[PDB]
Amino acid sequence: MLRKQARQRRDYLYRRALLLRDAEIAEKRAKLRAALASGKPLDPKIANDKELRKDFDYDVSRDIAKEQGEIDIDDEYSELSGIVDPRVLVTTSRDPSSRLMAFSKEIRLMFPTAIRLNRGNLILPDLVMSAQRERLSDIILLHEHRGTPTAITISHFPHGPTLMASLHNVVLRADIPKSIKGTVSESYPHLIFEGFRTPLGQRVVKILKHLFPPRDPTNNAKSGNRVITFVNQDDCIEVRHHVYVRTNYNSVELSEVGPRFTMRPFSITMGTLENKDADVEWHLSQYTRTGRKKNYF
Amino acid sequence: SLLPPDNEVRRKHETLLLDKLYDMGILSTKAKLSAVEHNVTVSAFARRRLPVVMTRLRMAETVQAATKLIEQGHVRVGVEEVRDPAFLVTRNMEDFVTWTVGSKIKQNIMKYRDKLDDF
Amino acid sequence: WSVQTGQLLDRLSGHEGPVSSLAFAPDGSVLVSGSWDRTARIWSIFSRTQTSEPLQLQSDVLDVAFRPDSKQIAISTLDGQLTFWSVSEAQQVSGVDGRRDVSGGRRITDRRT
Amino acid sequence: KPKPPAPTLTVVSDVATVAMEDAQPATAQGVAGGETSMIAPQEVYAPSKDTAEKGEVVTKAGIPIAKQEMSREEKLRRRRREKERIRKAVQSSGAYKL
RNA sequence: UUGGGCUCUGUGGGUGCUUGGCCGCUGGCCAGACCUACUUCAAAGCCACCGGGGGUACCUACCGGUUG
RNA sequence: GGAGUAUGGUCGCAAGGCUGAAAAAUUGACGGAAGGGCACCACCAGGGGUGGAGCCUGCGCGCGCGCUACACUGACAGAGCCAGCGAGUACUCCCUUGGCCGAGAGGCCCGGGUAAACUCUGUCGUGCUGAGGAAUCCCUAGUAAGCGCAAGUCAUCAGCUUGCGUUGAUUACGUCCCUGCCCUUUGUACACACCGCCCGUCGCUACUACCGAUAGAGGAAGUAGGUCUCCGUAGGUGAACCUGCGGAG
Repeated sequence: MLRKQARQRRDYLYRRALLLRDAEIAEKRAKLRAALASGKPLDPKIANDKELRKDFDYDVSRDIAKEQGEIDIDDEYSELSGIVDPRVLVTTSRDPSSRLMAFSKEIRLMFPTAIRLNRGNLILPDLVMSAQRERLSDIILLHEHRGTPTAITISHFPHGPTLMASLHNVVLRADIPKSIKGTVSESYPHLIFEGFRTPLGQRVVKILKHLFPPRDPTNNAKSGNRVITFVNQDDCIEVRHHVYVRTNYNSVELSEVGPRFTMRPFSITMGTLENKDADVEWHLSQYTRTGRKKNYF
Repeated sequence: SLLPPDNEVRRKHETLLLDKLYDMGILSTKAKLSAVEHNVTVSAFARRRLPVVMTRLRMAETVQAATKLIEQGHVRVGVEEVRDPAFLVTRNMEDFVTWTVGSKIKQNIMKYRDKLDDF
Repeated sequence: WSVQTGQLLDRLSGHEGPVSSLAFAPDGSVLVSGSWDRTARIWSIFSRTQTSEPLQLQSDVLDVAFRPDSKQIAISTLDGQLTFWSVSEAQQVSGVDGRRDVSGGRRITDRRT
Repeated sequence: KPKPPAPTLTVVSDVATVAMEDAQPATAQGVAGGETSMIAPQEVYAPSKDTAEKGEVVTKAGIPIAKQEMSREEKLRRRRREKERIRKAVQSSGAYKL
């Protein structure tokens, strides 16, 4: 098995580099079709490209479906999207404290088909191989500083990304007494993304969005009383998760229930959790000159 | 290619051929009819015969050792044995190739890495 | 899958590789799968809290079968051995070889004895 | 990977098993076998709204009951259950001052 | 046990249930032998495996014509 | 000169205040009772923190999250025995009395302030030499606790954080009775099989009729059976032959 996952990993990378070359070519290909459509002149080189014309007549239509939005692009994710209710586990670092294990409990309760594990004295690549041995679709290590959370690692198997991200401004459930708070409403919530506009933005949106069970596509707007909201300004992914009650069609009444994160994500390593041979897809670049000022996301 | 580009059944046949070949082991992509047009290759079928795939997967060194080895039969494929050195190997099976129940090739490996355990 | 609903009950998992053999216990409760994970997996299913259990093997699995007296379960492994395990006390009551006991060969196109 | 799972029908007849069978002189089946018609009573008839008569309606039990004999109470109750199924799926100064 | 070993080669058997060697065989031969006769009437069709896209000046074939 | 691709200049429109902050709907609104599934935010069995004293980051003198002290779980002495992370010409506990050699800036010299564990053997015998309530929160197989040794991964973390190895248990592993949460009472594939039209208040839509002001918008309520052959004929295209009619086998 481990063979066939590793062989699929390297295969996926090989198709990616091929996609780079053929994408640079297809940049020249796409210029033809609309030029045929509008009759406007083109650059006579691209005109007098022979292999372009032959391969064109063979392979227009996949670009047509790309324009249509029909097809599902290659990535880590889009193999089985709205099929497997994505199992998600959580486990902290080596020796958790009380508040930490309660907050990991809560975030198990925030993502709705999440199971929790306790880690004990157990080895990191064997945790990875064991989750791979149960065919998961997530893993989330959450670390602590002194009875407060630090860093979430939204990693997504079989070989996708690890978003390692520091959390800031977190306060838990278990400070507010059990009379005032209630036991959590575990339903398959909705998901709302506010402000993501760069292709890296939508990449992070994808790896968040596949942490959620596929909402049943019949009456998505009306049913469901539970929503989760990610929103970003100054690269800062901030989440608030609210159970609403809807007193009217002109007024809806919220109830803050899930915790308050504002995570800043500092790496998307295109390689799974431990794999220190990492393909660094992006990072928070401090320390450079205008990387403090300018904005990704 | 002859079919008009707006045809739904044409796109379905496109994805059909490309998915079946990408899971076959000939091709490399899953996106280009052009790649079908002048990439599909009798050398690609040759590259998917079971001698050369155990060479690339680094069982033997070159295709002489591989082919002689298979003639005297040392390579199981999942569960069966192998006699007939053109067992085509799909991308799904190129992991479950391995050596047979107990052969001296297995014991060459294990005698070298000093995990030789006669049991 | 479940024969009345017909929709997918559940993926089970715990297998390093494909599941080569499948057998059910005639009581209706216990499953066994056998696979090239080098595992024999007893699947405790129809209580509420499902579990697995490994019988680790020195070898790989080719077939599994049962006793109607459902305490006993046997495994055929490709090195030749057959093994009877007590199913509750998931432990080897016996094992035996079968290599020479089925060694009948010289198929054509072979340069072996 | 095998194929795309395509939708496909197969039109049955009402013949017996031993009529569907292949060619033998005498079936393995006995005499209690050899008469069932490949289709259940549900198949040979389903009580339903589209096959109902005019003045009456059928229930989920399969009982045709008349709107005429039905009272307002179970009328409203039946309508409530069906709605729940759907849910789960220049003037004058005289006019002005007077 | 009054020399023995490895290694290679050669022969025969058997590695499948025991009915002749040959011929122009209801018969003959194994040393063989005989050698060239006799004659009423061609044939019913079909099938027939070349790697793909592409060109057809000339050749082949098919179809449809044309002079004689 | 043609074609794009930009960069900012120029002009037109958007750029005229019945105004003065605080629905739709045949599908709609809220419930309840029966039936299942689930859960260490539930029961049952157990464990273990924090909460007592102190240190102290963080959060708003208070607070928890860690760390440390607390006596048989003793000490001291000998003896005996096993690991995983580990390698950037690279890592240092200060700051000072003297003296050396330095016309001066210093360098010397001397002082002052490759585990833990375990097992075995003996020598002593409880001794200001006391293991954290109410509360709450967590946890079911390499799970809990105890122990160390390392690395310091741009982000956070040395008042620590993170790895990794070592010794490894009790107690459940049933159940929906408490609290719950989810979802069934629609739709979603057919067999042998079983079941057998939940309920509420209203709303909305159609219709009926009313009421009264001055055609009218409202208020309120209710209903939704003569073939074959032969013969005799008449006509046809004549020998024949066909058709129509009438008799026989």
